[PDB]
Amino acid sequence: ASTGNRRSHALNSTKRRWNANLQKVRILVDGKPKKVWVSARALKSGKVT
Amino acid sequence: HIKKGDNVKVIAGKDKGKEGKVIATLPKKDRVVVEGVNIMKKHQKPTPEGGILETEAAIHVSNVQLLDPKTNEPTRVGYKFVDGKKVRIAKKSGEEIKSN
RNA sequence: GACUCGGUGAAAUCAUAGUACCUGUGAAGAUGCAGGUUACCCGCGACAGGACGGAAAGACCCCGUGGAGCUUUACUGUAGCC
RNA sequence: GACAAUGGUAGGAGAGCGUUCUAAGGGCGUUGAAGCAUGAUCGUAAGGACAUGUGGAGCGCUUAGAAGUGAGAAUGCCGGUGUGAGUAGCGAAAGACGGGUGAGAAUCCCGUCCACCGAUUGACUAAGGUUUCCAGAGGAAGGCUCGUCCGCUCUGGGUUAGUCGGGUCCUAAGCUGAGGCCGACAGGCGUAGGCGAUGGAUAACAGGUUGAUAUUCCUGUACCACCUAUAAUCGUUUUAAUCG
RNA sequence: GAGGGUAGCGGAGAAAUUCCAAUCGAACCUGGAGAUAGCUGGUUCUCUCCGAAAUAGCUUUAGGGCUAGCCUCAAGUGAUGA
RNA sequence: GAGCUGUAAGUAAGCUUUGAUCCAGAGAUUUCCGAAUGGGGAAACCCAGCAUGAGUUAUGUCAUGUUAUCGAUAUGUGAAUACAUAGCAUAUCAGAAGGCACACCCGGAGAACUGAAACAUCUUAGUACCCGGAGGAAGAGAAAGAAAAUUCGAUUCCCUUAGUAGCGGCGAGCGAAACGGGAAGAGCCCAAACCAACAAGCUUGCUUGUUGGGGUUGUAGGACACUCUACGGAGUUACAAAGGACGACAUUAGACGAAUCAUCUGGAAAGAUGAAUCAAAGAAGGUAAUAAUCCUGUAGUCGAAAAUGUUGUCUCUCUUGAGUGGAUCCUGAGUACGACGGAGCACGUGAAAUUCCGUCGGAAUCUGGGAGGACCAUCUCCUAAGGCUAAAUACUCUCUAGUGACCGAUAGUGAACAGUACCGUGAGGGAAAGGUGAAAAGCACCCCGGAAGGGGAGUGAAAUAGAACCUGAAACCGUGUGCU
Ligand SMILES: [Mg+2]
Repeated sequence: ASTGNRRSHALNSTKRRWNANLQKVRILVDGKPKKVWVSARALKSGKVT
Repeated sequence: HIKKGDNVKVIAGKDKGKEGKVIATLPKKDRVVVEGVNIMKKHQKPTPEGGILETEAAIHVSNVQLLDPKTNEPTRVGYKFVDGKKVRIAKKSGEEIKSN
């Protein structure tokens, strides 16, 4: 969740953040399944519920 | 370099030419005391009633020179290893008798 | 309390001072300049007209492309909310 | 040599004086260097000598080089010393006299008389301070005067608990908090549980005694916990007395 | 009375711009930091030669700045000066 | 190798040639607090459990061990729930935690005053401050590169290119790179195809798993096909890793080390005068004034029981290497790219190529894919989506040896004697203060005085050098007088 600028039409600048699309799903962690926060992109990509 | 019992000669100061012998050393300030040399007069209070007292004060060690045991002249001093042990030489003669 | 005597003993201030008045003159209201008029040298107790008396780089007024607080249908944004 | 020129603020140009250090050369100094003090000396100026006194170990001159290189002003900074001036003040109030001690007494000690407070200027306990407490010695500074005195200086001493107030007991507000929840990092919150009196629980009183401690020391008479012996009551240890 | 809580882009206020360590239209301390100051004050030895200006024009400019005018130093040309 | 019991002077009592004090190496001891860790707490204190042990008729007391939380490794046990699991318990290990010069380095987050003669894009500036992680350096690094010659051949740093090209309310300002010249120089390991085993399903075919081998690239390499070949090389700084021997240097204490006398002045000579000497030594500091020859030293030469640090030679430990076929198989996927919103690149989204982050979409497979500043075609160069890597470079709280046309007590560190007096609830702020003499020889004794002070006497070259002690200016305060 890095930072950056919000820009107006006159190009004034203000600090701002981009957050990740975190979702609370139940994934298999070593042994017992647990319920954690995972982004939607990582879910689409490399982990099974 | 002179020991505690030697017979030396004064080469500088008021008493230049006198012989005396060493009686104290004081190595940290390198000042020896020679009998009959550099006499002072103190005012001592009653501790018996005191008065003016005369003793010798210490003289700087580089104002004093040893005497050549043979020819009887002032000389510097070297060292030599005999029996794996260090002795003193007169820079004009041989060994220098310094026992006491 | 003040005043006189014994003890102890500060402060703001201060260019150097042997530091009069009148009518003028002058940065236009003079102890220090001009022309006169008064006045032997040195203290103590009192009074408050002047020294534009002391104290505080005027708070009024104006100026600086100097600050700050407040307002809004000044300009530009933005926390939030839909 | 003739002729001419020479007032000056912002400001331009030129030529110099002096200070500290370096290089090379050449010098001076315990028969007295630098510094300081005085003089009636020299140069157009900044400035340079000489003589005498003080001082007691370093210092000029020539040519060149390099700079923390020159002060009278900034309500400049630091130190010292004046003026105002023997002036203002000496912080609520009742003292007098006799005796003593001392180099020295209105001011210290003792006595008598007088006066002031008395729902308090009296007597206890807390906070807070931290040796100011006691004895002997002292009088430079402190004490708004004085001082032989002192909360000041020197030397040596003084605080005693099963029961008094805290801990080995309890909890309030609050603060922390294993796991836990949240958060760019740092970190924020919170469950069980802890900590935390200003409240609840809880066994000792009278007299004697020191220069300085006392419900603590001493005498007398008590009470409260815990441990071991001496024992009636104790009777499967369900039960029974017991404990829980 | 004792023990505690709220902290400056904030707290608390029976409301006065009131209080938050003798300070409050935004506490105190250290740092950016020698902030910036077209404003005021100050800026230390000597002699010699020359010697102004207080005016145009533009300027968010008017007690500021820029070019020209007037001063000085050096070189050059040669009647162009009065 | 003869004195010694800190600065630190005294007295006392002692130690030491049977070697003390002192210097270097290695050991032993090392209270309490503090991350502080048995529990608590207002640091430097209070209160405990368990196991041994001393003591007591027995309690009370004492001594020694052990007892934090997360983590790792075993074992046992196990809830709602039948198997299970979350948990729970026990035992071994000692992995983390805190600090700094945290200066330099790498990341996360990130101002304002200021400049533009106001100010908002821009600038100050990715600067200050804050947070995290480390090292003696860190970072970068082995071409999906730079270019356009006849090319070069990892990275970093210095000089130039150049205040150029460019960016920019095209304002204020910001500002490269390639070529060329140098310092230094170094390259490697995986994933995959494939092969050999082992194991579970399975039906023994396949799938999957584990180990090992192989194998690593562009004018394409490797698998496979085939043909020629063996222990010399390599190594602990990457490229795999441990440990022995014998050496050699360098540190960490030290030793030897040449050569001068006399007179004058003086308190004292190193000065002056005269006559000598050494020099691989005429650096420097002391000594009663200014010393190559008086002392400590200097040039030169020698030296280690012990512990470290380097560095050699053996040992040791590992290991075959070529060629042709070239397109049969393998060659890094939610990746590369794209759209939207941002940031970093000298570059303000623009002709913006090139490089990152958030949200959504989302390829190809050698007749492949990427770059050469929108885009297309042809040419040229390269082969992304895995990892490691010395040297040249930056810094100084320190240690060792030195240097200065650097200061000389209002200077130089705030501090020559201190982060102390003191100030503040606290964070914090923060001073002033050097010099007797060569040597204490630091004034015996007499007089006035309660003392303090003083006058003599004495010490000393000097006491108007007497501790408020080198020199001793000015302001300021007095006493006596020549003229008024
Ligand atoms: Mg006077």
